[PDB]
Amino acid sequence: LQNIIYNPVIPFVGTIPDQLDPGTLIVIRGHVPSDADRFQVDLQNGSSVKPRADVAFHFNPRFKRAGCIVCNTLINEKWGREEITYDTPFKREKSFEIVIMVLKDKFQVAVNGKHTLLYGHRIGPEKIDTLGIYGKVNIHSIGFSFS
Ligand SMILES: OC[C@H]1O[C@@H](O[C@H]2[C@H](O)[C@@H](O)[C@@H](O)O[C@@H]2CO)[C@H](O)[C@@H](O)[C@H]1O
Repeated sequence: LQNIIYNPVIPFVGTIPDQLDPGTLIVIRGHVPSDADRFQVDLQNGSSVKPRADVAFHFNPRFKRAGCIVCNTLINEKWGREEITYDTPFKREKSFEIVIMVLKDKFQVAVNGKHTLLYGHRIGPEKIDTLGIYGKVNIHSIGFSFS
């Protein structure tokens, strides 16, 4: 892996040091605290807060009740149509590895070595230059594999 970041402070907002071309991997290892309600990994067009940076891919594990993962896109401060995955591999008090693979028409995400979901591009992946991680999560490392 390339351009590795260790033990970042959350919230983390960092520049992605190269293009997200097809085959590019974003690898995030961490653990979920016992009191987690939710956390999110956001692939963003910049880091503006006013107006809020568009979020090409919002990947949002939620932990209340049975749990789920919500995915969405934010364009001009409006959320689009949510895509919900009910078969969530995340658990409070457990470590994880998220691998996001960028493909031509979509993202593919695997967690703990098992395929989890797909998310079709709504914003051109060329516009993504920023990785945001927010919420109740502890991140051990972030790494990239650029194609
Ligand atoms: O879609 C991603 C965003 O969801 C927002 O919450 C939604 C909620 O998921 C939905 O069920 C409904 O109640 O509308 C809410 C407001 O749009 C979160 O606030 C936001 O952080 C994103 O996760």
